[PDB]
Amino acid sequence: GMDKNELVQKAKLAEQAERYDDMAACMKSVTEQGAELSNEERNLLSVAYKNVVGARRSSWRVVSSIEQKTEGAEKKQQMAREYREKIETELRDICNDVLSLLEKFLIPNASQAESKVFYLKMKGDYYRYLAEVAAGDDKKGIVDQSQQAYQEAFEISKKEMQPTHPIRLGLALNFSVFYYEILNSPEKACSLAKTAFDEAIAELDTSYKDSTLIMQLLRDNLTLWTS
Amino acid sequence: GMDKNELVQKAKLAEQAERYDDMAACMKSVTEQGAELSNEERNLLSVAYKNVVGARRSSWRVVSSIEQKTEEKKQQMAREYREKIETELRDICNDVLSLLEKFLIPNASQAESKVFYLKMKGDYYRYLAEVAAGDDKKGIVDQSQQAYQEAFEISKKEMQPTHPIRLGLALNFSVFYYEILNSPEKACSLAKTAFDEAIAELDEESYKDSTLIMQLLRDNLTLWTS
Amino acid sequence: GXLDXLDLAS
Amino acid sequence: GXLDXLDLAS
Repeated sequence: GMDKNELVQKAKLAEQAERYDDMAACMKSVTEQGAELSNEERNLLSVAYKNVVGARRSSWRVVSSIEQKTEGAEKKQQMAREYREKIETELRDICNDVLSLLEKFLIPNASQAESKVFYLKMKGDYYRYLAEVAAGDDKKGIVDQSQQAYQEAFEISKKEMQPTHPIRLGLALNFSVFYYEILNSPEKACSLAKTAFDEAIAELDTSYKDSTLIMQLLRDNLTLWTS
Repeated sequence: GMDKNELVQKAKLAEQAERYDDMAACMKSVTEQGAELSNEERNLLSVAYKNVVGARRSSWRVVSSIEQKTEEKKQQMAREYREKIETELRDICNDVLSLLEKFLIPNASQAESKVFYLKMKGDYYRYLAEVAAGDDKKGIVDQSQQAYQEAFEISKKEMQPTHPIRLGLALNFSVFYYEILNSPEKACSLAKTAFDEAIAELDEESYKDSTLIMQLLRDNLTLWTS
Repeated sequence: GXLDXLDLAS
Repeated sequence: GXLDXLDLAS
């Protein structure tokens, strides 16, 4: 029993104190009240979750790897598996919250293209994270939902946003990394990223420090990936 | 229920994964089996709690000072959030202090260990002091002081002036005099005596660490003469 | 950043 | 590394 402003203010407090689970529980409730998030509220929800899920992925990547490199001890390699499993389920829960928030509230309520694209991209990111950690039975289907969502995002951004809008460019960045690291299609990763970099070069050839940072990241990927 | 070797192992995994609450839970149980902790286990317990106690203290410093800088229903909310953080913090210290009372201090069969765990009891009370209501403060503070004093007497009798545990104890204890007791005279002579006894002690291999504590001591001395 | 809400890959 | 454990009050 707390009101939307109060929730938003608590979220900012939690953000400051680096308490992101708190910050996420706050903005999850704001979202659950059913009204379309302003830019400010959407950004706070994104921040919270990016940090809440990112601590887990990072933890996962470490434990998983230790489990790869533990080849010998019959137990040393079971405890690491079990610990990976606990972390994975914490992670699957986090994505499943977010994905559900997206499906029930954020996408259906988005009145503007920029926010549609942002939420769709986020749905692509969060399925991507579930794909990372899926055992191959449900791993082709999660992978499809990721692509499906990034594709929808890409469609709208191509129609409604400037090639240099940072949300469109971040979408191209994430989706091209998806192609390369998840779907193993280096040529699809490459063409997406080159065409997004070139289109953004073309429209500027006619506030862009942020756009520009993303253009560099796409470029860096390109040169890494042709190598 | 997993055995000591298992919990230690989970604890090292958790440490790498940077999941310190997990890391703490493990070392809590290990300590609770009641055998004297090895060095490595003592270091694991300390790392785990230091991180689980630091994330809160840092949070409290931030929220506490947003509450101060302001004046509003915004101020009630900061305050309630401050109190919520404090209660998580008190919990962590009472767990730590209780592990020290029931296990670590009674079982420590080497001076070095005793001094270390006593110092630690002084630190954890210093932390409950930073955050006391105002009525139990004087009491909490006595406890911190008593534990640092006990640790101090053992470290004079039993360890070399340059031992990094003795020196770290001097450091923390002098910060307690400065920041918690409000006494800068006591803070200074403590920091100073410890720094000099260690210098005189150079006629002790091999701490690049023992020197680090020494620089921190002198830094404080320079910061406290103004 | 302005960019930390975009959850950028790499 | 080492001193990290000693919870130095800096």
